[PDB]
Amino acid sequence: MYTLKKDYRLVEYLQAMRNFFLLEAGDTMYDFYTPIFDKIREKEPWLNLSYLNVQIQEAVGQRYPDDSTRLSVSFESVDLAKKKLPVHTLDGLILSYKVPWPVDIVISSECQKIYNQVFLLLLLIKWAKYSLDVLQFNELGNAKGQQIHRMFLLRVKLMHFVNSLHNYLMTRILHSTGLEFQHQVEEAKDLDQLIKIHYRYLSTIHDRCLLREKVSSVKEAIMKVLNVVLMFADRWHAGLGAWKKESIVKMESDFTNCHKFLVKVLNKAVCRGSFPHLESLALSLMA
Amino acid sequence: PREIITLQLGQCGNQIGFEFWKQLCAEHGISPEGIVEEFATEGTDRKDVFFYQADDEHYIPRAVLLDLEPRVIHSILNSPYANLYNPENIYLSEHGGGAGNNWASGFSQGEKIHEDIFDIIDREADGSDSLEGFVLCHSIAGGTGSGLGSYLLERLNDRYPKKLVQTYSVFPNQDEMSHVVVQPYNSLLTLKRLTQNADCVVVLDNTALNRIATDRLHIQNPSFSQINQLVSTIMSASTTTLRYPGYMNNDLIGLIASLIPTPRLHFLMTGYTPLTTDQSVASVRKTTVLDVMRRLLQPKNVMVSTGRDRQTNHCYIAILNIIQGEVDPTQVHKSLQRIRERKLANFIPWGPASIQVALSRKSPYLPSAHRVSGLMMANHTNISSLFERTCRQYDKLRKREAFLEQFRKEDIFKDNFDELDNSREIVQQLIDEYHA
Amino acid sequence: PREIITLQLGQCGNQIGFEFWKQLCAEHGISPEGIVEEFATEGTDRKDVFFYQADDEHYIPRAVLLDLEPRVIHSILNSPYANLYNPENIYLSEHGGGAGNNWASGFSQGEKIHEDIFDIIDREADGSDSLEGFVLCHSIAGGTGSGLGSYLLERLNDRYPKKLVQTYSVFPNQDEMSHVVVQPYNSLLTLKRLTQNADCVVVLDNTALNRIATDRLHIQNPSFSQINQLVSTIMSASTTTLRYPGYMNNDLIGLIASLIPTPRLHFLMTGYTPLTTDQSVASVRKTTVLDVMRRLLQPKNVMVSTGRDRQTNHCYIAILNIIQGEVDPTQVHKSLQRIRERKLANFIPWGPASIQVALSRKSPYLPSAHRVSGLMMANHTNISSLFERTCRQYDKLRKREAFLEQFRKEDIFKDNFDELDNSREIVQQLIDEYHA
Amino acid sequence: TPPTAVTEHDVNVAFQLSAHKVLLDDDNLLPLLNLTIREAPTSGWAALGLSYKVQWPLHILFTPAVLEKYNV
Repeated sequence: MYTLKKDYRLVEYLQAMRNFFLLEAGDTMYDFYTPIFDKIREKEPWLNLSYLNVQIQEAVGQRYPDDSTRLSVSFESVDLAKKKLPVHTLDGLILSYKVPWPVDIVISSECQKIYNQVFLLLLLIKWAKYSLDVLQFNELGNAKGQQIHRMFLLRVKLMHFVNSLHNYLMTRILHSTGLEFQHQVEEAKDLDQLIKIHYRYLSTIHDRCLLREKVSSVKEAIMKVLNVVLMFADRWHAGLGAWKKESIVKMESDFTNCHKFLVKVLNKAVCRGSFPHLESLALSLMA
Repeated sequence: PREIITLQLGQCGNQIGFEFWKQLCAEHGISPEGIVEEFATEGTDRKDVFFYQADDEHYIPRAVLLDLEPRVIHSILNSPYANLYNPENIYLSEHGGGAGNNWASGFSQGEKIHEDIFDIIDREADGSDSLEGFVLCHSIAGGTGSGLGSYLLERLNDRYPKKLVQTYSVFPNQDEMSHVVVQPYNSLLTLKRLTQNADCVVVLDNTALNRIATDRLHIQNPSFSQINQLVSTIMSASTTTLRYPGYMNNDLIGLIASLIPTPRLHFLMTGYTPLTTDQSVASVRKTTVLDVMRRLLQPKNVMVSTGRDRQTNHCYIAILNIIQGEVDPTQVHKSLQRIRERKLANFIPWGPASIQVALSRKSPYLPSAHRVSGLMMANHTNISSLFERTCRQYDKLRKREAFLEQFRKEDIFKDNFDELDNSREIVQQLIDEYHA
Repeated sequence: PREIITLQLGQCGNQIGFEFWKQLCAEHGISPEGIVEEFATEGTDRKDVFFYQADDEHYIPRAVLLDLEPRVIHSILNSPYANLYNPENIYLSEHGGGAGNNWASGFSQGEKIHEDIFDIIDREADGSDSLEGFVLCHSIAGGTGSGLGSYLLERLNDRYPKKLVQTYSVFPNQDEMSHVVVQPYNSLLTLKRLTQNADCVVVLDNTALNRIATDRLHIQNPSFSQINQLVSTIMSASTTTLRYPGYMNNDLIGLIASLIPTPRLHFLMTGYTPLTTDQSVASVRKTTVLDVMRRLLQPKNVMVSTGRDRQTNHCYIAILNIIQGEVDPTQVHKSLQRIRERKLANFIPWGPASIQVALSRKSPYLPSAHRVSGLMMANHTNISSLFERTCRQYDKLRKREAFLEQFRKEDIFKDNFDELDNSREIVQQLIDEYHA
Repeated sequence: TPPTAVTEHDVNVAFQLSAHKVLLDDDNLLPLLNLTIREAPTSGWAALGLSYKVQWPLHILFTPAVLEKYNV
């Protein structure tokens, strides 16, 4: 570890890829996202591999923190692999962080492949929370009526759930892992043990974020809320007419009906042990 | 990227923004004329979000300062912090103004200097190709900050429609009405522009300043030299997620989006506890985060004159609790655990509420990396008590035949007084209707 | 949790509660203006049960003090224990009152300051979401504590119906009737409110005070400066299960529930032996618990003027024997072994009796962790001798034409004198009927 | 209710907030335990328990048998 600290920059390579696609850095990955999300809002293709590979060039050079800008020039995390399907089922973008030797013995390709898919869901409520942010600044897209206040009765029931699902859930899974990873760095002595504490780190990152490489009820509670946000943003990219505001409160009554339906499923997943879903239910009862 | 242009305007708005820029150099580790410390880039990871981006590592402030009175700017150039300001962005030497004390003065002076007021402040707009917005650092007291500030809330609404507007405006003092008597007229004319021609405000009461200025500060003669100390810290406290590297709500359109329930309901209550220097000798024993937010919801640090017995029928909807610097984040979820047991915030019965807590590391400095700081951005529906206070002082003055013949000689031909009265009552009725 | 609001009221009720709060700082190891000792948390395991809970480790007293006479409060602020009291919870500086000496004064002043008397004392009620109750630390002597205290026993019965009411009320002196002559009138008017508008009382006789004040205390001229010494210790003695960590009857609704047989029978006899400082030199040889409760049932420490030959036809029903501090609990069941052999308490022939003994550790202090203390809370049916003493002094005064024309000019139109006489005889008849 | 498996975690965080508003003299003495509870007999009372786990070598004085003897 004398040689893995001064000759090589082993833990500095780790914290940079955690800043790349676990989003511990500043507005680097923010300023990547909002050009993409403004491109979505005008129905122009963001896939488009080439200009997307340069919007992520401009991401990793942002904020100049000197642990990722020098990795932007050499050993880049910029190379993104896309899969295009005419059926459009299991569509997938795959970003890879270039990792050097002998760090690549620790960081396997399957190691970053699952640090890939946690970014696929972390950017996705980053896609879902910031959709509810800019649309609130868009401010009543039309500009009998008078259905706007009753629309606002159940809009902020779902605007606040998604904002708090990425504020308090994330800040408990980022701090508890970042404090226990610093524990294992304080011990750190040899190569075979550094691999094991990194493999037990991802399985914690798993259990923190949701759980379950197989089917459970918490992904269904996720992807239902995702369809609530998708039907929300598609509704607000137009003017509000006479009967159009009646369809908002018709959808929003259903949207809180399934949101409450998936809260009562979440209590059963919490009394079956001790979990980070206990903290997600404590978030949802405070919601 | 995230560049904001501050619009410092008026007799009081220029002085509260003068020490706001003076506060920023002490925490960035920089000097207004040079760079003598290396703490600016290793300690602070982002500096070009309020300053202009560097040409010689000289972070120019993105500031404009216009006022009719030349007295506020003549107390600037002799101070050694004015060389950081530029004498070509706003004015050169010997800038003047009106005579002058009227709301109709600056309201009529906006369209006679219309060519020059939209020429040099737009040169800083195209410096960044993604502009954040505009903050009007203006005043409500007097006719200088209230007369000209109502004009720019209209013409910047359509020329820059996709930009955030939100102001840190200070409320005037309502103790006696001898030196000024035009206070109910110029305040309500700007308050109409703050709701429909402006998205959000940050209220700052004057009668609540001397409640705090004699609380722990221990002064006998209240001077104007203390009004810049409570104001400049909470301004830099509000951008700690924006200046220092944060993750969530790290933009000004991030924080304001999660607190506004609806338009014309945007008046945010502010709170800030730590202002005493002899607390420093006992913060060495690990003073925790579990005791700093129990006193935020307790009405002690508030800067809003409101009723004490009117909080039972009013309900909080959005409350922000910002911790800074050393947080000890293994117990920050423990501090939010104790919130539901007391229910110190009354919750709205129609919808959910939210207690949002966030953190960011402070400046690499000894009074900053040692003492816990708590910034509050509340939103409570008892804010109509100030609107009932201003309206009861407004209709009582119009029955005394005060400033109805002395005010309508210049550029006022019709009675626009009830145009401000009904729109103020629209705010006061929709607040109580908002909790069904 | 278990927060009690004390209602200190009257000329005598304010002075007996002033040293009651002054007694609490010497045993909690705290100062009224600071925290200089660390004995407050390691030695004492519970402090926020009578004090308000801390904001800066400053345990505010949950106390209110109203009186018509400003003389009792002007002897407070010069003492160094008044900075612990707050000048915003009750009154600010220069508080006053009536002229004033009448029972009908404070009875009529309750509904003219009705808005202010139910405004600032209710701010301490919602501090804890589970309120214990109210103790009226008032007086019967004079017209100040008896006139206004009868009003709050009615309006707090329905506005706060689910709260415990129980008072430590002091009885007036019946030696001569020269300085005061209105003593039979204002006492019986409050005594009716103490039985049907109040659940329990704790009687404290005045003629039994100077029986003890010349017993072991050795004074020649009886002053009012000795009335606070017997009273403030037994007040803090009654909450030793409640303040210090106990297990059974550790609440105020725990102790009073196990002693009251029925409503309108709640007058509890009090006893307290150790009051001498030269006993300290011989308690070093393990003075036991086997001798301290043999003298409690022996009528020597009693604070109730009762007949000596009237205890054969009267029967004890509930007797409390509280030991404090060093108990040596391997012989506390040995002390209760010797109770049945003497039968010093006459037992009721219709039902069972109970001798309840309890213990709690005292303050970490040298006069407290060395000397045994015994607090008695008896309930004997010879208490009608005081009610026969007050009633015989009541009907004798109405035949002398005393205060029938001087008392019915203000707010009294009908004869409510026999309304107090029959209800007092209802208490006196149901006591003797209670042992069938 | 009849007990379900989520009521273990719910009664736990309730004992957390209850011992926390009391102001124990040691904040870290509070989360040293959790609480445990049967399947669904009729009711949650008289079916609940406590797990206070123990550190280094004090556990030779407290075998996992006899903490059930304290918990019962």
